[PDB]
Amino acid sequence: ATRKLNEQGHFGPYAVVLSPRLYSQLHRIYEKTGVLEIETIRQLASDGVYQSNRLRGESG
Amino acid sequence: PDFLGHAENPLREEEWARLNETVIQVARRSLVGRRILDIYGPLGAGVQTVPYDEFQGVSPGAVDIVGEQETAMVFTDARKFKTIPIIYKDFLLHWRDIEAARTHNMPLDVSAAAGAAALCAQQEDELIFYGDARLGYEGLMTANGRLTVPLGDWTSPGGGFQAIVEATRKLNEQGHFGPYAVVLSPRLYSQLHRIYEKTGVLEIETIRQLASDGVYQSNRLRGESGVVVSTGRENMDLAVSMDMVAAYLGASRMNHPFRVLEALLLRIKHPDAICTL
Amino acid sequence: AENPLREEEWARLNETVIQVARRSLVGRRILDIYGPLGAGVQTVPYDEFQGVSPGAVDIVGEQETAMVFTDARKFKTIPIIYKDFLLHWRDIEAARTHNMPLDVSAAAGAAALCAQQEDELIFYGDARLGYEGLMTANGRLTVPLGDWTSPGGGFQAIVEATRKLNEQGHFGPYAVVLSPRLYSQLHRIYEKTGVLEIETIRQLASDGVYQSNRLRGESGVVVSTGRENMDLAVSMDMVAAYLGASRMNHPFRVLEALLLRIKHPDAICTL
Repeated sequence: ATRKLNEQGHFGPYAVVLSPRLYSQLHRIYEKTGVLEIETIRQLASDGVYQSNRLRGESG
Repeated sequence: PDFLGHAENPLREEEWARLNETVIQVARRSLVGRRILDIYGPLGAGVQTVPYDEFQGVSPGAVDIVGEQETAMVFTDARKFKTIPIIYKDFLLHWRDIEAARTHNMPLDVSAAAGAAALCAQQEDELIFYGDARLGYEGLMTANGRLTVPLGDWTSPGGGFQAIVEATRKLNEQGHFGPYAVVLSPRLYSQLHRIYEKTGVLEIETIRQLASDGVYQSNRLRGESGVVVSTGRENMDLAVSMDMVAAYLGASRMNHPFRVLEALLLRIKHPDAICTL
Repeated sequence: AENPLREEEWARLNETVIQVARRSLVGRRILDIYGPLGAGVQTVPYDEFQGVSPGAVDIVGEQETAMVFTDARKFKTIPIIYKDFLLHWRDIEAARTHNMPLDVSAAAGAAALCAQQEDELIFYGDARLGYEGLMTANGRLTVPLGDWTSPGGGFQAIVEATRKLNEQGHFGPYAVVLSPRLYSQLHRIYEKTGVLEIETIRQLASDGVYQSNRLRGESGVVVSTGRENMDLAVSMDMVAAYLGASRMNHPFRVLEALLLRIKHPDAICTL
């Protein structure tokens, strides 16, 4: 998604909104070493990764 | 010209302060109900009755260019007020112990105070989580419209997540979603607290991220059950008339028995935000 | 037949005893004490337990349920624990003129022995005299601490101990005391991701996980740190006193007067 934004010449500090199912289940803590997968996504986004229960099941 | 008699309060000021501090702190330690819920502020001793609003409403808001929806949400027939009970225990303190704590060995012992207040809070949490038919009250695991969902999948390495997932799905089906909070029985909670789910870390971390208001433990619940609720107001409440406090009943044979008071009543203003086994 | 030391040396001796005490006492970091009652008292009141009275009457007005009180009133005698050492008059004179350390190694040894005896007393009552031992108490809620030396080890036992405490309606901020063998070997750093197993146990307990080399090889306990559950009646804190000169050599004795009164023996788990 970030490379598709950048290809379109539209970048910056991104933000992410995920459905609660994923935003909970995404805590697959083991990426490889010690850091939460959601934490590394947040490092990639740099303006938070929020959840909103109003979204559908598998969307973000 | 001494301790004997049926006089008023025997305890001095600082002793009263220590008694009150002990009951308050052991209450704060032992209360799990008053964390998942939220309380209508202390009304006072006098207030014996509080309103008990009717039931659910499937009426949502609406947005139009010019406000004409009329957004009705009206109670229909009555209001069926209810009354606030009381819960208490005993403080059988010896007179010789009080006498010793004046001119002699003086660590005034109030262990019975902490024990009695712990029992009182346990009974109160039993009240919230289970109504008693004698007073005709409603309990979270015995209300009407609990939106039941089977569990039938624990004792497996990872057969606990999908139960709360299904509970959340059913709770959102009624158009009632928000910050969920879960309360579980002791053995169920410990079993949930087991080793990695084979897809990350301990299951309770994922469950706590999914709930967003914590997973709590209650010994007072039955063996193999638990609930998930919507923590906001406009859905549930805990009307408090007066918080835990120790008061002097009377004079026993020669001792002094006390009693700890607190008047609480749960109000399920919206019995849609309850889910169980 | 006199009084040997002046203020400075007395203060140094007392400070050394206090330092070795506060270093070696493990019990004082898990139990809170009943205020120092003075040397006068020798007896204290005792527990209240199995007060099975729901008190959950929950009726407008009030019912007449049973009040909670001591199950059977009785008393216990506060022991005295002491260690004796010796000093030489020539040593004092030398420390007064030639050099000025005033060697107090004997005092440190005495304080260490006294503290070890005290901790053994707390973790094991004296069977001959007859007291209550944390690993020999009645109503101990034993839980099998076995099947360790495994990836998922002490966690599976601590969670079971906590659920047994909570089932008994007795919870709060727990504390854990483990034998040194385990408290070292428990550092099986890999739970799954990055956090010490002892660190996650400490997160579960929330009032420390201490070790005490006085325990046996494969034993450990978990308790509820609050008062009104466990207590430590103190009559006087560890202090050094003078036994009177004999043959010009000055003896000395370090004293402590402690007794634990387990009010609510429901906060116990063992092997």
